[PDB]
Amino acid sequence: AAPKNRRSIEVNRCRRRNPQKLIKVKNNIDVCPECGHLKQKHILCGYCYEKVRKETAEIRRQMGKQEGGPFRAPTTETVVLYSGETPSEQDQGKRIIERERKRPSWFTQN
Amino acid sequence: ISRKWEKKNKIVYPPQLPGEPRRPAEIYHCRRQIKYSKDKMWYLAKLIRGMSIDQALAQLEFSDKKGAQIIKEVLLEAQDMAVRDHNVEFRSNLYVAESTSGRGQYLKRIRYHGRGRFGIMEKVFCHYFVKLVEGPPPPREAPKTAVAHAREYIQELRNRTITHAL
Amino acid sequence: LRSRVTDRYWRVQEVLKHARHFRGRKNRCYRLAVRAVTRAFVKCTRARRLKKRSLRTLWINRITAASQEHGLKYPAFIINLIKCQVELNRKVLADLAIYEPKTFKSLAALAKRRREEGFAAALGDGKEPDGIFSRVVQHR
RNA sequence: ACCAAAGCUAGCUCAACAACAAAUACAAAAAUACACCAAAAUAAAAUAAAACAUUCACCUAACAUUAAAGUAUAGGAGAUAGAAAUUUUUAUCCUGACGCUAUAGAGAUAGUACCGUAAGGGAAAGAUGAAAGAAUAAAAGUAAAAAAAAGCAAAGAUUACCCCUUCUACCUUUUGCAUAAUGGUUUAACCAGAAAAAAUCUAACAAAGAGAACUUUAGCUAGAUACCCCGAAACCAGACGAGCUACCCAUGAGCAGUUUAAAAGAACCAACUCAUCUAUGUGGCAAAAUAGUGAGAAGACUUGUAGGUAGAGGUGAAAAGCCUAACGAGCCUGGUGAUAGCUGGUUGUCCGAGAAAGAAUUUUAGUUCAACCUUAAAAAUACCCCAAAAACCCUAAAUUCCA
RNA sequence: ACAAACUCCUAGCCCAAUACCGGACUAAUCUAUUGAAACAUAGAAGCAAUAAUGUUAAUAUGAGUAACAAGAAGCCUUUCUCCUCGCACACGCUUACAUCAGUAACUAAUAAUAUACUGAUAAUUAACAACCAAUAAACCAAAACAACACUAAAACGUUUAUUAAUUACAUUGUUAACCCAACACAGGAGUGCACCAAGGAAAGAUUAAAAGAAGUAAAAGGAACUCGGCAAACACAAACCCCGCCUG
RNA sequence: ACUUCCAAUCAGUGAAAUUAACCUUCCCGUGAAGAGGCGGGAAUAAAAAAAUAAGACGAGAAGACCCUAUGGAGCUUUAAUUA
Ligand SMILES: [Mg+2]
Ligand SMILES: [Mg+2]
Ligand SMILES: [Mg+2]
Ligand SMILES: [Mg+2]
Ligand SMILES: [Mg+2]
Ligand SMILES: [Mg+2]
Ligand SMILES: [Mg+2]
Ligand SMILES: [Mg+2]
Ligand SMILES: [Mg+2]
Ligand SMILES: [Mg+2]
Ligand SMILES: [Mg+2]
Ligand SMILES: [Mg+2]
Ligand SMILES: [Mg+2]
Ligand SMILES: [Mg+2]
Ligand SMILES: [Mg+2]
Ligand SMILES: [Mg+2]
Ligand SMILES: [Mg+2]
Ligand SMILES: [Mg+2]
Ligand SMILES: [Mg+2]
Ligand SMILES: [Mg+2]
Ligand SMILES: [Mg+2]
Ligand SMILES: [Mg+2]
Ligand SMILES: [Mg+2]
Ligand SMILES: [Mg+2]
Ligand SMILES: [Mg+2]
Ligand SMILES: [Mg+2]
Ligand SMILES: [Mg+2]
Ligand SMILES: [Mg+2]
Ligand SMILES: [Mg+2]
Ligand SMILES: [Mg+2]
Ligand SMILES: [Mg+2]
Ligand SMILES: [Mg+2]
Ligand SMILES: [Mg+2]
Ligand SMILES: [Mg+2]
Ligand SMILES: [Mg+2]
Ligand SMILES: [Mg+2]
Ligand SMILES: [Mg+2]
Ligand SMILES: [Mg+2]
Ligand SMILES: [Mg+2]
Ligand SMILES: [Mg+2]
Ligand SMILES: [Mg+2]
Ligand SMILES: [Mg+2]
Ligand SMILES: [Mg+2]
Ligand SMILES: [Mg+2]
Ligand SMILES: [Mg+2]
Ligand SMILES: [Mg+2]
Ligand SMILES: [Mg+2]
Ligand SMILES: [Mg+2]
Ligand SMILES: [Mg+2]
Ligand SMILES: [Mg+2]
Ligand SMILES: [Mg+2]
Ligand SMILES: [Mg+2]
Ligand SMILES: [Mg+2]
Ligand SMILES: [Mg+2]
Ligand SMILES: [Mg+2]
Ligand SMILES: [Mg+2]
Ligand SMILES: [Mg+2]
Ligand SMILES: [Mg+2]
Ligand SMILES: [Mg+2]
Ligand SMILES: [Mg+2]
Ligand SMILES: [Mg+2]
Ligand SMILES: [Mg+2]
Ligand SMILES: [Mg+2]
Ligand SMILES: [Mg+2]
Ligand SMILES: [Mg+2]
Ligand SMILES: [Mg+2]
Ligand SMILES: [Mg+2]
Ligand SMILES: [Mg+2]
Ligand SMILES: [Mg+2]
Ligand SMILES: [Mg+2]
Ligand SMILES: [Mg+2]
Ligand SMILES: [Mg+2]
Ligand SMILES: [Mg+2]
Ligand SMILES: [Mg+2]
Ligand SMILES: [Mg+2]
Ligand SMILES: [Mg+2]
Ligand SMILES: [Zn+2]
Repeated sequence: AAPKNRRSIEVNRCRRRNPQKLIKVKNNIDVCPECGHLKQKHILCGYCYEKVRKETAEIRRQMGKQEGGPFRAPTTETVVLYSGETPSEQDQGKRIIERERKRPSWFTQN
Repeated sequence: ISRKWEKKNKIVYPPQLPGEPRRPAEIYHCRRQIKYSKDKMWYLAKLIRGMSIDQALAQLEFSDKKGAQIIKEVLLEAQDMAVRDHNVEFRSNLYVAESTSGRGQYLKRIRYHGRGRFGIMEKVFCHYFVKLVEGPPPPREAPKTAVAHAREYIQELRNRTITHAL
Repeated sequence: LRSRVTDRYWRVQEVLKHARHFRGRKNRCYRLAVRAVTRAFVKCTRARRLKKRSLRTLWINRITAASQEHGLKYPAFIINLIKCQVELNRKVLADLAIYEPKTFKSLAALAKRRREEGFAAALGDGKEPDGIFSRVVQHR
């Protein structure tokens, strides 16, 4: 089937300016209490999840160094340490990762 | 090419006579030859119109279209020039006055088909224009009430003449 | 000596002058414009002829309504107004019907009178009596 | 507001006048070893003759110019072709332009990109300023500014956009088109009537007129008035093509297993070759494919490199097959603005007057005569038309002809 | 009564039309004199496009539609999950190859980043391969694991004689992800060894409508379907005809 | 019945034939003889997305059929002229 006539710009304005083809205004946007950036109500904060992600990457690098090869992985629970910290007895007998950065405020001691 | 919009920042006004209304700052900004198409860019431009700059930034930020990152940078640039190069107190005081897309120049290429037929494929470019004005966003127009309509109707019944009659 | 047409701009402008208020693509493209403009002028001149019958229709209706109000139909009213030797336009008559209702009821009374005079004259079956409104004046 | 728009130059027309050095024909761009060299035979047809066979200017040569003359002649005596005898001509110097401005003018900024194996085809484009060793907002298409019962999209109008009321898009083509006949998305730039025999009109001089040759019983001499554009299939000459495919000639190379005394135009079944049948695909993944399924598979077998035969021909286990993604006869450049009684197109305004088919015709899709008609002129009667009058057996409406 | 282009009335510049044929004016150029800002008398012409499936350039509509692509997770090259036209040479392509750098936009039919875009710089090294004598004379005697044969009668040189510059090192090919199909084409491509030791990803993200494509399974029945048992089958077998003899 | 490619929604990039203008209904008449446009009636806020193919004598190819050009060509012979 081939179109029988060129459509007028009028008909096209009608079709493609329809309230359905318009982008809806998202009403669930808020600010995150920490960094004060924008985030959607049901989703994690992007900027927070970033610093979390970076730190996870680095701790995984150092614990990649503590492991000798590809298939070799620890049977103990792991506990990560920061400058100035010494292991509690609850946490001893476990694999320990030592890090230069003083323990970040959002990551707790527990 | 035509450059006009950019030059709309070069107008210098006569100084203010005493106690008149302070004419609010107008800032113009454009971005030429974006790799986006004109028609897609239009929807973004339509979305943010009339919004305060913070709401516009909010909307754009979470939107999916690849035009969103583009119009975002353009609004940030606009805001920075609004406080720096012109003088605007209170940088959140801006609202979007006019937002629009024009078509840029296009690239032309071959598109092969089958049985040795070819279509002519046009690589699309577009410009994005935005005018910001310092002040609180203008009020959105409320849908006509029955008290409005009845007033129109009466005003019309009362505008009649006896025609061809004198 | 090669010659080109330099002034083509004003040639087009002269036919687009008339094309501005049309809907769609006729108000831009010179073809569509030319045709729709010729159409427009033809109907212009036909309308000149029509509008005289339209206005006269309008008038006759208004005279009919005004006549109906006083309980007399249109043909009766007109004929009898004529048989009284009163020559009035239907334009002038319809205008009297609207802006001078008193005078117009005077007219309708006249016509009705003249008509009853007619019935009485023709049914009476004698040649002698001239109803006061049945006399016919020759001008001097 | 975008996209766009504007310059005046590069150069063209037409006419007068008259970086070596080395390397190269080995498979050009490779210093160097035994050969050979070198060659020539009418131009044809398209087309005119309304067909087509004899015939058809120009197309090779120089001979020019004014005449003799479109004359003598030559011609299916048709179409058309066409002399000479004899006559005329003062020097150079004195260059330019009622020639084009970037869709023009050269094809050209180029024979380059690119397209072809090859002969061969063959483009597009530039724009500020003294200085960049200073940084108009006017085409279509869109945006600013989605859309509210109804109907060729307008017009008459209205206080008022609609609402009312009135109207079968435009060309072409036909007896007749709203037609559901053809054409066109829209904008810009380009894109189609040329001739002077006879005639009419305006002037010169006139028994003559023309700046030579001629014509003259009012004529001569001068001016002015005139006749399109795009399309075949074809045909003829000369080139270039066998890296595809047809068939050969060289020189190479493959064919495992299984069965059988066997390499036997034998079996079975891979690689390899074909293309049966179905479904997908149909501007595809592909200008012939993919998936399944099939035939053959030591032979008239497949396949590599390199030669050969060329269009009035080649090749053919004849399908009128194939000969470079159209073969009842290749492709290219010439002839070539081939020729179309056949379509299709043909551009400002306004006024006068205005046509319907009797003949012949390879004629009936066309022409050429008559009749009607248009534009000028000269004149005298024109239509209408009462008696009277026009055939012999019967024969209506009515004709013909005239004050 | 209402109803026309008919006919009155009031004013005029005072009565329709295709083919063809007469008239009057004028748009835009250029040239003669005037004119000076748009000019008016003449003379001239490439002298006026709403229509040729017109030509070129540019824009729309169909349409943001058809269609296109990147296996997962991480510590960023490390494991996994799956499929198998792999490495050389010949021919042919010409820097597309290598390193570092840049990617707003150009190439990739998208991104990320880069063997394919841009710039700068580099690079394949001869023993392999190309180039590389003549003339006389003897020699009937196949390749086929070659004993010996077969019919279709089979490619290929040794040795003797006569002369052959005699002297380190000549010259040239050496990359690649590649070539012929307009494409960074589900296609066409010779040979030697390989079946992986080598190569590679069928899904951009979802959702699980119809209709289409491909595949799997099916109660009872088993050709009742339809031109035909075509396609498909847990079948794979038999028989009869016509036409050609047969492989081709 | 169920899987996979398509599929529909989100994000990139982005073609094709076609198109007088369309503000683009139905019925029965009419009409160049089969109407969305004419006549007489009906019906009728406005726009999207998804489907189906009855119509638009739908789209593609200036019909390969037929006939007509004082158009072509190939083939065959006792066509007519003949190297
Ligand atoms: Mg396009
Ligand atoms: Mg000129
Ligand atoms: Mg009148
Ligand atoms: Mg002829
Ligand atoms: Mg002829
Ligand atoms: Mg003929
Ligand atoms: Mg000749
Ligand atoms: Mg040029
Ligand atoms: Mg080439
Ligand atoms: Mg415009
Ligand atoms: Mg209406
Ligand atoms: Mg009609
Ligand atoms: Mg037409
Ligand atoms: Mg007809
Ligand atoms: Mg019809
Ligand atoms: Mg038709
Ligand atoms: Mg026709
Ligand atoms: Mg059409
Ligand atoms: Mg003459
Ligand atoms: Mg005379
Ligand atoms: Mg001939
Ligand atoms: Mg002929
Ligand atoms: Mg050869
Ligand atoms: Mg060959
Ligand atoms: Mg074997
Ligand atoms: Mg066999
Ligand atoms: Mg199957
Ligand atoms: Mg077999
Ligand atoms: Mg067999
Ligand atoms: Mg053969
Ligand atoms: Mg045969
Ligand atoms: Mg045959
Ligand atoms: Mg061919
Ligand atoms: Mg012609
Ligand atoms: Mg005859
Ligand atoms: Mg004819
Ligand atoms: Mg008489
Ligand atoms: Mg009247
Ligand atoms: Mg007339
Ligand atoms: Mg012209
Ligand atoms: Mg035009
Ligand atoms: Mg067409
Ligand atoms: Mg046109
Ligand atoms: Mg579009
Ligand atoms: Mg669609
Ligand atoms: Mg899709
Ligand atoms: Mg993939
Ligand atoms: Mg090689
Ligand atoms: Mg890209
Ligand atoms: Mg070589
Ligand atoms: Mg080589
Ligand atoms: Mg190599
Ligand atoms: Mg191809
Ligand atoms: Mg996908
Ligand atoms: Mg389904
Ligand atoms: Mg199924
Ligand atoms: Mg099954
Ligand atoms: Mg079953
Ligand atoms: Mg059956
Ligand atoms: Mg049955
Ligand atoms: Mg049966
Ligand atoms: Mg079967
Ligand atoms: Mg039988
Ligand atoms: Mg057989
Ligand atoms: Mg065999
Ligand atoms: Mg999308
Ligand atoms: Mg509608
Ligand atoms: Mg009828
Ligand atoms: Mg009907
Ligand atoms: Mg869809
Ligand atoms: Mg349909
Ligand atoms: Mg229609
Ligand atoms: Mg049909
Ligand atoms: Mg035809
Ligand atoms: Mg014929
Ligand atoms: Mg003939
Ligand atoms: Zn946060």
